[PDB]
Amino acid sequence: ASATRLIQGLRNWASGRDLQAKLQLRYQEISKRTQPPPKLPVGPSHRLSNNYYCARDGRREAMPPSIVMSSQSEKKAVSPAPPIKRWELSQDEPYL
Amino acid sequence: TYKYVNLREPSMDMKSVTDRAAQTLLWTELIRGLGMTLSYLFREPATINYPFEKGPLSPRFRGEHALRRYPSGEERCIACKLCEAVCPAQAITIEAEPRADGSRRTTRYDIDMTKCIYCGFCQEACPVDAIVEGPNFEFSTETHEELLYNKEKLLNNGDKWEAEIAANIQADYLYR
Amino acid sequence: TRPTVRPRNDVAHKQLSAFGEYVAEILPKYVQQVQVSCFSELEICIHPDGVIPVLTFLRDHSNAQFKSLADLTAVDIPTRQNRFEIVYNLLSLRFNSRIRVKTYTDELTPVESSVSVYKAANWYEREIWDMFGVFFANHPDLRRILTDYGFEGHPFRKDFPLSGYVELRYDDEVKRVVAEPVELAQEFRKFDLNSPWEAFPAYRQPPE
Amino acid sequence: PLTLEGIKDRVLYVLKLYDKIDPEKLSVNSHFMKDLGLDSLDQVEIIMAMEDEFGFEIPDIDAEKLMCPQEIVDYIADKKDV
Amino acid sequence: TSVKPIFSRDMNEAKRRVRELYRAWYREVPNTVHLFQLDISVKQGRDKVREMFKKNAHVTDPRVVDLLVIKGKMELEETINVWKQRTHVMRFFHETEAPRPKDFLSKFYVGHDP
Amino acid sequence: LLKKTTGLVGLAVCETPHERLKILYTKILDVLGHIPKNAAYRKYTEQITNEKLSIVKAEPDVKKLEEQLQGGQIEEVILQAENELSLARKMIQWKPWEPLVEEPPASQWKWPI
Ligand code: SF4
Ligand code: SF4
Repeated sequence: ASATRLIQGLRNWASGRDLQAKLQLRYQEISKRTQPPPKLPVGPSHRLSNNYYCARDGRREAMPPSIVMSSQSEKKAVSPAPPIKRWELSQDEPYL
Repeated sequence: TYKYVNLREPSMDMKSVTDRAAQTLLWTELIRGLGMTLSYLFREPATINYPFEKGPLSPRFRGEHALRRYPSGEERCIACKLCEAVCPAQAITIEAEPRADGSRRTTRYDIDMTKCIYCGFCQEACPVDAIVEGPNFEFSTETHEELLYNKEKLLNNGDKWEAEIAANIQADYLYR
Repeated sequence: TRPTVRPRNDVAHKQLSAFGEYVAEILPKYVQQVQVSCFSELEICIHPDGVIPVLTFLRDHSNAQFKSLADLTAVDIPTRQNRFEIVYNLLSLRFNSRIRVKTYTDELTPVESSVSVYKAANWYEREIWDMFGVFFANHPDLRRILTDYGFEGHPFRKDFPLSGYVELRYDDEVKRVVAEPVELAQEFRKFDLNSPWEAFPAYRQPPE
Repeated sequence: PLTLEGIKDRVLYVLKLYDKIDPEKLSVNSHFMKDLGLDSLDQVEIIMAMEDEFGFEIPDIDAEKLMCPQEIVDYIADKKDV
Repeated sequence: TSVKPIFSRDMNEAKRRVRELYRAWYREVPNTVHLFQLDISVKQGRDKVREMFKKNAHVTDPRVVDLLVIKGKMELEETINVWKQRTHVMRFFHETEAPRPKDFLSKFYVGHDP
Repeated sequence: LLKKTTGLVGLAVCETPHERLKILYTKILDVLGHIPKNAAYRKYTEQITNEKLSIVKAEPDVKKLEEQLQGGQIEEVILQAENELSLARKMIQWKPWEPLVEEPPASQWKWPI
């Protein structure tokens, strides 16, 4: 930021870009190293009623896997999913 | 939702053909590269003057370990071995016994600083904020066994850096 | 069960169960089990003589097109007589789906190499030779890939110790890096961490 | 390689340079396993010494059947003109 | 008891493969002592090859000796192509290791190992 | 319309995609007739190949055939037809409609142990 305008103009001409608007050295625009203390929120289960853990027990809703076939008509052939939809070209910048 | 990099069919009119041939014969993109290098020649470099200038750190920084004390001189470690159960490297070795007034205190608190992965699970597993991983990172030794800390070295790091460690914990503990 | 519980995907569960029935009935010569996990991943447990006919099916069939071999894995389970569990992970980019093809062998039975289906397997099953000791028949260049050159034993076997049997150091008498039987200045401390209370009643096995 | 006496003397010369065979029992009909008392790998390195001397490759199925110097010299005679 | 083989149908083809692997090692030993510039003799390395083949001589299973032949071909391939260094070849010769106590009394004197 | 490139490297443009797909589908059905009729592979592959052949016969345009064959470019549809043909020629030799060659042991797929 302390570059004199001759070297600053020479540098902007050599780069081809306005370099001073976007300096890669950091100055007083950045955050303070000392911040105020936060007050972090609590989650949704920080309640005093209707908060039984058996209604929010994720690990105990995991089931063993459903055995579809085990060795102890004119039905349709299936795929593992519907086929993938063809991707749309970018409206932003397709390079076209 | 996708784009085609390098799918430009160039123009074949005499304007663009002569532009590309002047670029070939007069080296336009090479002078563009020289211009970008010349542009960085006149920039102020990013070099800080170490050791006199220091790289910026945060209060969360995980450096050298330290066993802390309560604000009475009593050490915070109540010999509970959570920091060595959680230790991913098994760098912490703890042996304990009741001392002469009946307090649950360690006799062996070793950290192998050459096993340690400096990940700070010990300071976040510690229920009483005894072990912390302080802000010192400039503690290179000349010998391997000087990086094998016992309880005396860690309590001395606590007594050495407490004025900084307490302020870092003060700045960070509402995120913990 | 909204905020902290993973949402169940019933559509993908139904589609993968249907395609598992599809594969099980097209190839009944080798398909032994078909199962779908509660987080909707399809496993096709097959017989090890049908490694090539199943995988060439899923790679080439127009309702499967599993053109990608994502991963190839062995798992040592010593309580089985066929202790090694060879796991193929396959990706169909056409149908945006994944399948798992599982099979088994012991130390002495060879498995047929799947480089004829996925050339990607060329290193993976070679790693299965290096880490587990499973031999792959009709492999192009089967040798070690990760262990040291004079390394005895297959490390990811569960009877192989964590530290090995040997360790290296430089010795200035013979002017050479040498191997010696392993001695640790601090032993690895073994932690018995398992709680004696049952964690998941859905996975309870029936007693004797 | 011309004469059978030279081939027999040359077989015996290869066997007497081979140090494990006692030269007191080294005869033309001395069996390697049950007379001389050799390992199987001893017979294998004998056959490789014969390939060093005579200069042609002897396969496995026709070196397993070479249990005495007479079988070796008859093999070398049958694989050449003489 | 009906198992799928690796290469050999019985022990005779297995011993054939053992024997050809032994031939390949026996031919290779002088080249190995030369180009790794080992400080052993050729006879010492050939005695080590005979030792490594007699260590596994108690095996009667064709699949197990087929895997021993396969791993021996792998070690030979790591030897001929210079993939091992001198150190990996000399790890067969446990030269920095002190000799272990063999009888009861010296094992009693040194420690608790049986 | 003579699509300039397929976008996929190594996959060249097919000049006549319709006749190529018709030849590959009839060749798939001709090979697939040598599989027994009770096999599920023959039933399913005849079903999907008849669907694809009727869609190919029902559309003169190339791009509309690409949108309703639902397999991307027309050349990778052709490539999938070649792969299905090679697969069916292997399925005749493998004969995988046979019963299961060997049951697994009693706790072979029991997890956790
Ligand atoms: S440092 Fe903390 S976690 Fe570790 S034993 Fe002491 S009180 Fe427990
Ligand atoms: S930072 Fe991590 S590795 Fe280091 S002592 Fe703490 S828990 Fe162990």
